[PDB]
Amino acid sequence: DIVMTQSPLTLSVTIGQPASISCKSSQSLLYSNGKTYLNWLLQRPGQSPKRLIHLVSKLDSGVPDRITGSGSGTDFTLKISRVEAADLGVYYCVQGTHFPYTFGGGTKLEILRADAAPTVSIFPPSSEQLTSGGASVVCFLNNFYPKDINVKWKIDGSERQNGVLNSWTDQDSKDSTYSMSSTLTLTKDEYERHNSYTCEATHKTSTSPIVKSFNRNEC
Amino acid sequence: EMQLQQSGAELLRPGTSVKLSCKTSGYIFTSYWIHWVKQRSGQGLEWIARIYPGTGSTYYNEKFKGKATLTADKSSSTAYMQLSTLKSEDSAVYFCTRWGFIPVREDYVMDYWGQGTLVTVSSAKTTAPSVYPLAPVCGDTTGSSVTLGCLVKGYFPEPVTLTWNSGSLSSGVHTFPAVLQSDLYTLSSSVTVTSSTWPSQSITCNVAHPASSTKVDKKIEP
Ligand SMILES: O=[N+]([O-])c1ccc(O)cc1
Ligand SMILES: [Zn+2]
Ligand SMILES: [Zn+2]
Ligand SMILES: [Zn+2]
Ligand SMILES: [Zn+2]
Ligand SMILES: [Zn+2]
Ligand SMILES: [Zn+2]
Ligand SMILES: [Zn+2]
Repeated sequence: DIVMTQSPLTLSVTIGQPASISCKSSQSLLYSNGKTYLNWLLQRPGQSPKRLIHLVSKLDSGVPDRITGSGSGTDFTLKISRVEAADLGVYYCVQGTHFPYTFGGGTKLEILRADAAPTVSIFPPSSEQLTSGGASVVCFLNNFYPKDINVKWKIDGSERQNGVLNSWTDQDSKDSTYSMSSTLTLTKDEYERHNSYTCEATHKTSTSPIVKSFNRNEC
Repeated sequence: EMQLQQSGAELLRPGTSVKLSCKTSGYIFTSYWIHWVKQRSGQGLEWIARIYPGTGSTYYNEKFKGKATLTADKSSSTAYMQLSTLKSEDSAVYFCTRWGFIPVREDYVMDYWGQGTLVTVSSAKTTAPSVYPLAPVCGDTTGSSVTLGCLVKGYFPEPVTLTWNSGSLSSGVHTFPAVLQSDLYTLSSSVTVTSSTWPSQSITCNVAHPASSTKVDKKIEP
């Protein structure tokens, strides 16, 4: 089958700047009728894919002409002349010249923006949960940029690496930021045996760890 | 207006089969090819097969012969794809699409896609989630604004539906992707409001887990 190689794997561009994606094929995509069936698709977060270009450079109806496609043979390029917020997502090249049809691996386009320090929130176990014999301590690290961040949990001054569950959101199309959730789960008995619970983050926006904690006690 | 409506998420046992449906409207069903595409783990797309409903003619990607069987019902304008003897690699999201290529004109018409059907191949059992309200203490963000949370855990399989104030509250909410651990998923969502709103007016977390017929509303009390 034809192998389609896309580069780069990800690109970070500031709104207003140009961006271009490359797609290389293992066989020439020139069909015997002289036509080249190379398409470009965009799959926005949580959406189905959508065709942007067909026949190498022809734009589908309703697609902004800021988008341009070019190439022939085994080399093709998609170029966005001016990046906008709505351009966030994954771009794929697909060939229909040889059977079976094959797709490239995709290129994720992320909007490069100003650094943003996380807004951190920490939540102790709810009464309902404690009742069931479990205890989860949740920490939300909201709206930060860049995406690269490191969070560690500490109980009474010692790092706890077991029982941690982390989840991240994709880039927000409203402000180009990322958010992440970290949950530490313990038994109710162990929870009620410690004092301090600390959510500690490492991020570019600070030379020292970003900290949020609480002391569980009684009264 | 063209519309391709796909069937709901499926949890399938290893070795069994499923029939997915793609109901179309807004165009002459018998005049265009319907293609089926598979997406695994995220950015990993594959072309499966295509069918021309008008005649029932089909073509398959060799990899999928014997795995997928496409049919179409002209009377209801519905395309189906049956997947047989499911195994690990079959867990994925499947899309149907009216690709829009017109051979005679050697040109295209707009592509319309279904929303996708998620298939989970597992023998693990269905479990309803526990929903816990997360009221601040330190996660108060002081005054100005405050963030509340909702923790959904111990459920199987995906998906779960989580909203705030029955959909009314959609701004400042962050719903995190569920993470699988020990055969059970965990999901959480945060909502940031002004100090002036909460606890003054009530904020409620709404959760639904279709697979187990669970629907629960949790109120964030202080
Ligand atoms: O994704 N699709 O439905 C496709 C992709 C490429 C192609 O040539 C035909 C159909
Ligand atoms: Zn060929
Ligand atoms: Zn050939
Ligand atoms: Zn200790
Ligand atoms: Zn000690
Ligand atoms: Zn301790
Ligand atoms: Zn101690
Ligand atoms: Zn055209």
